[PDB]
Amino acid sequence: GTSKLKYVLQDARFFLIKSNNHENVSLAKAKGVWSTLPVNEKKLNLAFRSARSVILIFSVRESGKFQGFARLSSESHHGGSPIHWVLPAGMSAKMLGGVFKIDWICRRELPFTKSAHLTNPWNEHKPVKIGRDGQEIELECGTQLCLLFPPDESIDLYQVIHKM
Ligand SMILES: CNc1nc(Cl)nc2c(C)n[nH]c12
Repeated sequence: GTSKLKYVLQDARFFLIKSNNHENVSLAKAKGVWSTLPVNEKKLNLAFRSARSVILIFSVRESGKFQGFARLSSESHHGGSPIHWVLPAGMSAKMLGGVFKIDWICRRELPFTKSAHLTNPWNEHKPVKIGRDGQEIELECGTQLCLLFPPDESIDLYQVIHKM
C-alpha cells in the first residue's frame, strides 16, 4: 500500500540529485550513503534540520530516468570511511568529502516520460526532470513524483517512520 509512504512524504522537502555515472548511485543503494558538492551539501544540511523528512530523488545523467528516492537520516559527516566513489572529470574526493546517511524508500526506476505532467514551481515550472544537481522540488510536485514510482516491495517503511 501507499499509506505509510504518504505519511513519510508528509511535509517533506524534496531535492533533485543528478549523478554523472551509474556506479555511484549503485554504491549509494548498496551502502546507504550519498555525497554531493559543497554548495549542495550546505543546502541539504540546512534542510535536514528544517523538515521532518528530506527526500533525495536520484537521476543519472543521460539515463532518461530517475533511479529511485531516499530519505536523509543524518547531516553530512567526514572521516567515517573513504567511499570509493567513481570520480568523473573535474570531480575529486575532497569535493565529495561529506557523507550523508540515507534510507532508501524506493530503488525502482521511473522513466522521464512518466513525469512529463509534473512541473517544478521552484525551477520556472519546467518539467521536474529538468534541473541541476541539488535543485529543490516544491512539496506538491515532489510528493506526486514520488507517488509515480513503482512500489518497492523489498522496503519496509516502518523503520523509516521511527527515524522521524
Ligand atoms: C557521489 N556523488 C556524486 N557522484 C557523481 Cl558521479 N556525480 C555527482 C554530481 C553531479 N553530484 N553529486 C555527485
